[PDB]
Amino acid sequence: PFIETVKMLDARIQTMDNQADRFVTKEKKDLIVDSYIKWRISDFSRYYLATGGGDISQAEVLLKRKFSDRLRSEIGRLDVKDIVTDSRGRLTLEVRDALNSGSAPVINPNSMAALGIEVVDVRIKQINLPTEVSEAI
Amino acid sequence: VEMNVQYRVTNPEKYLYSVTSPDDSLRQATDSALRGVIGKYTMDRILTEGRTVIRSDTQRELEETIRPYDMGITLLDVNFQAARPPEEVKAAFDDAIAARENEQ
Repeated sequence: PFIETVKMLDARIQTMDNQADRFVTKEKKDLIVDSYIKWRISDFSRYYLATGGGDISQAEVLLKRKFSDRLRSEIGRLDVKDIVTDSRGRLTLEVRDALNSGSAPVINPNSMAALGIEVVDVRIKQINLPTEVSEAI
Repeated sequence: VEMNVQYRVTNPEKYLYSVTSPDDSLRQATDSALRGVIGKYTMDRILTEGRTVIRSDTQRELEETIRPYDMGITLLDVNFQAARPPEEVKAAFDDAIAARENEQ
């Protein structure tokens, strides 16, 4: 008593959804993408240290910052037809692999493994067009 | 253009007794490095193809820039967020796409 405190971290998979945002394809075709990510805590101590106080929002912020970068870098090389016709989720799987294992038993500092976060699935919910392009279609 | 930079602090004596407000100095250095990197490359490559070399150059430039300061800060990740053109020309981009559709 009065010496040891306890902090609780939920090991259940957390779901973080991203609101509508615009991405630029290889032909400057603007797209509006809705996507969600599912993540779990790998090392509870490391996750508690990396995010001040173990707050979920602080980790979600870093996850947003990295996921946006990797997703934009992957979309930049692709056609809008390539994105829509994609059914195996190859780009999403590559984004997940980049998020889990970064670029330089060594752990890259920019990887999510350097934090206490493991990304288990990345999926895209809907791909829309700007209202002008939709009206033209 | 926007950018996010995530960093850690090591050897706190350097962080405390070297530069006044090391975070502000790092922010200014990051802005300078981003300006320098974007200056060299062209617009379309920045928009679509260079989004990987832009970040790679920016991180190296920031690391080289903050070296003389000898701050305690170590760099984890520099990630490129968005390079959208201004709204006024965004209207023209949308008009060009609509022009393709009208051509069909």
